[PDB]
Amino acid sequence: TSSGSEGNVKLCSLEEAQRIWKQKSAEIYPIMDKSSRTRLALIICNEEFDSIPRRTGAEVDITGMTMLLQNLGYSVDVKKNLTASDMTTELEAFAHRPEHKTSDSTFLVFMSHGIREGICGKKHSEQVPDILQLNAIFNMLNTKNCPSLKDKPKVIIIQACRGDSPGVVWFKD
Amino acid sequence: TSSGSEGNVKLCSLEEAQRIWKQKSAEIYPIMDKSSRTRLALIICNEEFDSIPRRTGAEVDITGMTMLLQNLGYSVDVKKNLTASDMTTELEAFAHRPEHKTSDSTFLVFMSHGIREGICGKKHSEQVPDILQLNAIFNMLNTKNCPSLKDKPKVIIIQACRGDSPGVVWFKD
Amino acid sequence: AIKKAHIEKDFIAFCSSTPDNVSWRHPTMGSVFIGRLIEHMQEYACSCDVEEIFRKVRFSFEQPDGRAQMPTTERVTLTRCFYLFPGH
Amino acid sequence: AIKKAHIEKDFIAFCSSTPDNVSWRHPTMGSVFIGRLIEHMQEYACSCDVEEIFRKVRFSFEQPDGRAQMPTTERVTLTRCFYLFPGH
Ligand SMILES: *CC(=O)[C@H](CC(=O)O)NC(=O)[C@@H](CCCCNS(=O)(=O)c1ccc(O)c(C(=O)O)c1)c1ccccc1
Ligand SMILES: *CC(=O)[C@H](CC(=O)O)NC(=O)[C@@H](CCCCNS(=O)(=O)c1ccc(O)c(C(=O)O)c1)c1ccccc1
Repeated sequence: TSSGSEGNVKLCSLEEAQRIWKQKSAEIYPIMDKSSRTRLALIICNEEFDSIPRRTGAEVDITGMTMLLQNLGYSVDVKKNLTASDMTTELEAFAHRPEHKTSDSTFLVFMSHGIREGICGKKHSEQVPDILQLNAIFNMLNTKNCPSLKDKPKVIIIQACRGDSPGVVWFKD
Repeated sequence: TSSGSEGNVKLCSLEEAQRIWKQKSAEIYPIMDKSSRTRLALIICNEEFDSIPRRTGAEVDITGMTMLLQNLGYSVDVKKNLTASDMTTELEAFAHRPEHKTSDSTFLVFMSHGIREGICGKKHSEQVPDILQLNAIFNMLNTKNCPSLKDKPKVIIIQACRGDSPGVVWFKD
Repeated sequence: AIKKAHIEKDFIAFCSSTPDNVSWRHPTMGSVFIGRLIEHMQEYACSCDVEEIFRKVRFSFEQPDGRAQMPTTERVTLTRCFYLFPGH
Repeated sequence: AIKKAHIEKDFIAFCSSTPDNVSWRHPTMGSVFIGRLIEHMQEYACSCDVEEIFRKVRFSFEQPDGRAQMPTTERVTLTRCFYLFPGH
């Protein structure tokens, strides 16, 4: 049933979990006790921009991702329409959350306009760029700047363009 | 025995190959007939440099990688002590090789000094940089610039520094 | 006592397209990469590690139409398989 | 007739360290990343796809000593598992 906390996410049975723990040895990330763990996730989604077109349909993405991450057991913080500076501040605040200490993993989701150099903040234009680099996200979440997530999987998801090109070439059959 | 073409590489038995073809469906890259396929690999290794220290021990890496790629069924081209411009010329020539048409995959191996921006050519110094970007390697081997390797796995291996930092942080137990 | 740890480890990034290239979004249906990721997570989180799931998402984009894109896994320092174990 | 194809697909890059960081080499023993990669390829090419092998190489570097480094998988657009099938 989809009426449980996991919603539409297919469950892993106890026999399935033991099979995975047998097909692979000690090459799996340890999972913390469900009763005590405090899993955290962060979604940053920019929809309304100063200069670039409105990201109509972003609400569908926010809804889908928020519900999915909750289904997977994460408490989801949703932040909207931020500049690159605001995103950095939010990421720094996320790295400082005490719940990471009693968590086994994290998810970071970024949804915005994007260019080759990175992700667009709400104030972005060609004249005055407002960009958050992927490099900066990693730096802010690494062992130096986020020791609480040491040895723990950190999944970063980015919905954004990475340039102007259509990403295709022609060939004849 | 290590006396065969595959040397020290553990062989995949016919039962093992069928098990892999059963545990995964049509989510495996197709392999071409061994009798007719013309697999190619390229190793670029810079050992002697104009300004930066000699990469002593590179010969061990060249030997090891060359033999391994041959064991795996690839004809290996080894190019040594090239500038970034020379590397680009060699990569372009490699992309033009007709054998790729009758190949199912390729390996590219780069071994040199490196900085954050990329791989050092033989003429590299801080005053006049001689750098090949990883981005350029991808571009030269993609579907546009290397249509012969369309749909075929292209494995790029880079032995090089990516900066000056030791890559470590301290924590207390 | 103090001990050394890798400064960067246990990361995986998943981007909606390849470098230089566009990613698509529908005004009512949302972003295809996001929608595709949710569907695959829902289906495969029980049986596949996240890296495997991301590959499957990539595979679903393999046949290019008018709105073509190729999601890309980036800067991976996962040393182990990350299984979500949904329900546990 | 002409057909569209993804400009960038079926790539995997494997780097000797993480961005910003050094990679090690021994004057007589060679580069540890290279040596480690060969050993793992020799052992696991028969049973594991290249992505799995690269992860295993990463795992072998997990415990940091005086010469610490963390090999990184980069810009992956493999849509399928790449098995080497050694011997075939
Ligand atoms: C480039 C970028 O950062 C954002 C990423 C994001 O918002 O998630 N991508 C886009 O803005 C792309 C989507 C534009 C919305 C168009 N969708 S549509 O179905 O309404 C539409 C409208 C008109 C058309 O002609 C088409 C069509 O089929 O061509 C579709 C994006 C994609 C390519 C170029 C620019 C922007
Ligand atoms: C930075 C770079 O591009 C190259 C990559 C490569 O050549 O593959 N990396 C290096 O040059 C690193 C290795 C230097 C060789 C030192 N090896 S050693 O065993 O002989 C040695 C000598 C003296 C020492 O003090 C040590 C030691 O244990 O510290 C070892 C490299 C690594 C770090 C910094 C600079 C260069």
